[PDB]
Amino acid sequence: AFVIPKKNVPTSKR
Amino acid sequence: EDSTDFNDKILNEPLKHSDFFNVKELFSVRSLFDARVHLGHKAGCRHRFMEPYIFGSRLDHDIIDLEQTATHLQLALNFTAHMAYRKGIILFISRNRQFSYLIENMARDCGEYAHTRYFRGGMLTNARLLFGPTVRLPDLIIFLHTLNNIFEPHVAVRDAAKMNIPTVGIVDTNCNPCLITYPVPGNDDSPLAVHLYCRLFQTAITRAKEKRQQVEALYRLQGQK
Amino acid sequence: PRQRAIQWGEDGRPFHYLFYTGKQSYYSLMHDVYGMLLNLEKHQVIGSR
Amino acid sequence: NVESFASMLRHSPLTQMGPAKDKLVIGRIFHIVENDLYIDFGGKFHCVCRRPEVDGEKYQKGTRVRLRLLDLELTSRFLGATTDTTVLEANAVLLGIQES
Amino acid sequence: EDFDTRILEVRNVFTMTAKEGRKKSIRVLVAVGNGKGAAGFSIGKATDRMDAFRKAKNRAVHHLHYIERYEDHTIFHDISLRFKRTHIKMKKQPKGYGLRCHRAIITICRLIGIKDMYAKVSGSINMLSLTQGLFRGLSRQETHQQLADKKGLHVVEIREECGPLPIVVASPRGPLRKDPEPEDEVPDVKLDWEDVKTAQGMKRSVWSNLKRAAT
Amino acid sequence: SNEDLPISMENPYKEPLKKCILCGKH
Amino acid sequence: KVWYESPSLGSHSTYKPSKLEFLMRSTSKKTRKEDHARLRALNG
Amino acid sequence: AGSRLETVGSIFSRTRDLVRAGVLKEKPLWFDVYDAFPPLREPVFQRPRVRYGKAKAPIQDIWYHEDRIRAKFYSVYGSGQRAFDLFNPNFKSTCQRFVEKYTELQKLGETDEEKLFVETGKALLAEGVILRRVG
Ligand code: FES
Ligand SMILES: [Mg+2]
Repeated sequence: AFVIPKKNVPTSKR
Repeated sequence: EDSTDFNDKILNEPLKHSDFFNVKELFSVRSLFDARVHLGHKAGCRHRFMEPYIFGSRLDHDIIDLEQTATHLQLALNFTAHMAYRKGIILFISRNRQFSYLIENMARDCGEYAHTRYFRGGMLTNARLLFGPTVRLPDLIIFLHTLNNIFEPHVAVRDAAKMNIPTVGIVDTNCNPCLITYPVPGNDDSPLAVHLYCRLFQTAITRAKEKRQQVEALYRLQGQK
Repeated sequence: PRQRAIQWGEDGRPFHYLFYTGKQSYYSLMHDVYGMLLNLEKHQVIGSR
Repeated sequence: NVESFASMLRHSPLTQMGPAKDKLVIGRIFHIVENDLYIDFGGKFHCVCRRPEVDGEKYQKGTRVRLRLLDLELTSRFLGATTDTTVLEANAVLLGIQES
Repeated sequence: EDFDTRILEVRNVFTMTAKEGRKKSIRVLVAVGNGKGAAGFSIGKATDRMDAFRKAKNRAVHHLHYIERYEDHTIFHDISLRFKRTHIKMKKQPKGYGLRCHRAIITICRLIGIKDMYAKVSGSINMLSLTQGLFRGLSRQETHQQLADKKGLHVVEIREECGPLPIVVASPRGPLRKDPEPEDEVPDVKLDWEDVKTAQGMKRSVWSNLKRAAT
Repeated sequence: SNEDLPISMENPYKEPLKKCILCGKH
Repeated sequence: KVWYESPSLGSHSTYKPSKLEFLMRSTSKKTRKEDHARLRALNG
Repeated sequence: AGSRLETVGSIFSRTRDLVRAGVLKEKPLWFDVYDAFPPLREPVFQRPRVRYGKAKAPIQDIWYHEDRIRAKFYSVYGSGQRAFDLFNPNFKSTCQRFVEKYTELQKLGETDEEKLFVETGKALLAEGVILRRVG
């Protein structure tokens, strides 16, 4: 297994 | 300890009987014949995968073999009743606007769901976005018409298979039954045919829900004492 | 802002029979109006906008 | 002694009629749109006939009429097509009203 | 967590645009698998290479094939197919043979769970054609139970290491036929000249059967 | 087997082919 | 078919040239490749 | 985790296989019903192909012996001015009444066709039926 950066912050949503 | 007996007496018991809901008493080859279910489209409209289910051509008009329809209809109603018994979500889909009102009422009356309107891209394959991450999709989709208004397969037939949803569908001689789980060769145009289908499915679904309540109630009364 | 209520219960079954249209309130209204037009057939400006 | 489908088909009026071209049939008006009468006559598809100019008001929902059939289903294959295009309606000529 | 992801191709695609001229996007091909027969692949497209990785790997998990494996180590029979212009010929092999296949096939086979196989890729060597051509052929392989059910006969495996002992691998679930399978004196099967040339010692290649690291 | 099954034969309701006004005339 | 294109997916659609159809139309919609054909041929 | 490859097998095979591999933690609600009462044909995608050369559909034209009598009756006497009532499942047209009489007289041993047709018209006229010859 390896690491990809996390896509986004969930709070940045309506 | 008590769950295994529940699932065994209620969920597994109906699956041990060939006709647990007695759906064969709902129709006969004569009742289907009087509703004009055997009438298919002209030979020029025939789909090649519907040839197995065609009795012949009467003056360039294809005739559906009602002996096969009766066996396919028995399977489709039996499956539909079992899914209603298990409290599955049944969705009726049809784009034929002559019967939109009739179908929507049949769904509400049986306690199920109807989608007779324009089918928007991704209702099933993108449901979590459209409805929400916790949305529950249908466990059974019943097509009273498998074609859209431009005479192509309803998009939900392909998308139902993608989402691993079993499909029941009335398939006329110009329709494609390849992806329909339980196809029922029959006339989808005549008002008498469509009305018959709605009575049979409505009755099969309503009977299974009452059977589920009877068994549960009996299973509880006996449990206390 | 007014918030739409839950459209299903704990068992996941939608409350409205037109849920899967995505426009259940709009199509429920069209369904009610279309039904009234039928019943009439079976039976048979300045200040408003 | 259960009647078979082959027996129902042989003795059905629609089978006994033979070809539909130039056959007189009795239809029933079930839907009306302005002056367009939608008439079922026992076939797969209904026909749509314009309200006659004479005695137009006698044609109402449920009124039984006499038709001269032309085609049970209007279909045609157009160039570059693998199948037939159908309009999903029969072709018939409205003659008048049937009375007793 | 049970699934592993492997990259198969990362390409820079250049799009000519009406106002912005040549723009650079990324097309990624990735394969996923749990090592127990379930594997799939998906294309990912995005302006950034790491967003394409997310799209491809997340989409592939929803398009998983199930691949049947003989004794959980190899394929059930030799598979030879063409997808577009890419030819793939795969041979069933015994334990210890390892994966002697195109490096991309080696990557995919570890995700599926195949340990021993020979494969040769001919014609166009297009990664996408190879990936979906490989998955199409591995998903349409008939198991021994299906062969027994289809023909209503026993499937008997003869291994030279076990001598003449007949090992029944599959028996029909339905009735068992009483009429022997017709013995055509000569089969009308099409043969591969490469396979025949090898068995006759007429195949000469400095690159075949070379010593390589364990795969 | 069954008497009511369809029977194979040539179309009895087939209409004659069209003919030009001069068909059959020298 | 001929060099003249007839591959339209909705070839079975019922052509409806009426004044009411124009009002009940998506504003985004633009005339398709073979949509002019029916107009060119209906005018003829 | 699932499979949206609707053209690879069927919903049953794809679901059954992923359940075995442990990809699907629970079986769907319909799986047990499908297993007990499967359809006659497993729903597998197929691409309809066009027939070429000497390949023809197996559908056969539906004909009956009496159809020969109907073709002659319509030719000789035309369609009856009486209107078909296809709603009544027991409707009998003038042609069907003619066909039944023609069948009865054939069973009485008569075998000629031109003679068996002229005697039938007389019988109906005796019964009061209107038979106006077209020409
Ligand atoms: S049709 Fe012209 S010669 Fe017969
Ligand atoms: Mg139809």
